[PDB]
Amino acid sequence: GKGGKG
Amino acid sequence: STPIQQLLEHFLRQLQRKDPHGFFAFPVTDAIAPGYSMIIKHPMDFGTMKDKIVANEYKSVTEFKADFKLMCDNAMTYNRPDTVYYKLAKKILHAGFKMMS
Amino acid sequence: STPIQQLLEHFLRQLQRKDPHGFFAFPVTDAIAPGYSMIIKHPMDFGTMKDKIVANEYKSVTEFKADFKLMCDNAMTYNRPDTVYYKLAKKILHAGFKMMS
Repeated sequence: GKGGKG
Repeated sequence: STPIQQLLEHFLRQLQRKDPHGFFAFPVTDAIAPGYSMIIKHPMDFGTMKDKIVANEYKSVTEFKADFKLMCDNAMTYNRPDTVYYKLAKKILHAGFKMMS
Repeated sequence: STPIQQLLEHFLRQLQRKDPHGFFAFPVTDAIAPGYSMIIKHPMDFGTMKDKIVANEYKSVTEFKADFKLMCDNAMTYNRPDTVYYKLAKKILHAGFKMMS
């Protein structure tokens, strides 16, 4: 749902 | 329950109504937002604002507005501009300040 | 296996060595990268490039170079500037191009 990768 | 408290609680209830999914209700965690705590130095959310009302930590509308602005600026900093999150934060930042004026 | 094939396979092995975590080895999925497919319209990665070498789909080093660039640009577009991914994509884009000159 939220943010980018990691 | 001071007069400033019932003023700020009304403002808080009206601002929360503008976030019907509750994206701003609680602290963001790094688990739902990779790298959040290293990018955002001072997290804020509506649940934290409510607590600070009750702790008598706001002495003025200006201090309350400053935390609202920090919550919106954090969202516009962390989230990319095409996201649901970024768009909502911009939308409510400006409407919220207009409502409190 | 043609001569352009052993040339591009050499360049590919040398570019892959610059990505020791394999961040660029395989297609990115929306599950590891929310919203990816709606933001990046033409995905590329080293596994795809290797396949395209083998399908003889590259007739020139320039076409190969274009897909490399597209891979790096996608990463710089999706990922925020502070991330491992963005920094690595910038670093390898410019060094890879220097190398293939």
